[PDB]
Amino acid sequence: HGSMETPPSRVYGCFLEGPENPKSAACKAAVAAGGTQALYDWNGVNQGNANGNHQAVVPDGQLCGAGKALFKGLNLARSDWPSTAIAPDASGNFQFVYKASAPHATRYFDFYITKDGYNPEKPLAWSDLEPAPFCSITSVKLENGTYRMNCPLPQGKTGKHVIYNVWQRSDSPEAFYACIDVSFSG
Ligand SMILES: [Cl-]
Repeated sequence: HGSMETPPSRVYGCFLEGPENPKSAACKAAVAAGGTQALYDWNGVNQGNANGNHQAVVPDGQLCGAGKALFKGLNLARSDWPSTAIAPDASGNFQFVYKASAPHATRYFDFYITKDGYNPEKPLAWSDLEPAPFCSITSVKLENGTYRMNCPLPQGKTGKHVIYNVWQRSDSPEAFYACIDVSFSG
């Protein structure tokens, strides 16, 4: 269990607004569509039997909710999901921070990115992501309840995008999924 905290993932950002009084238009709409229970369970956007095959278990149009009815409100095809403007530091990497509320032996954290031109009014599909991840982390250390992971960012990517993070356990077939709304500078 967990989700991305740096930058905040889509589900965790809405939880942090306060499920009883969402502020952003998108988080209000998510609560209207699927209830507060999705936000209370922000750390549980999983598929139990992924086993490294995520397209088997996460349908197109439902990536951010991982194909789960509980999380359908995360799938709204809106341009206003709150985003974080990101850039690498002077090392050339960006430091992701994952809040690991139930730490587990890890096979990988994979990071996918939306294709150039992706229109957020289109429901998010796997084919809207480049087929190969831009960053694949196979070794993580638990530090203060988190994984701090250094990734290069996708080169030449501009504007508002979705990073789709996949955490595959190595001790279980279960995986966790975090859409992360970001923007890249020119
Ligand atoms: Cl720096």
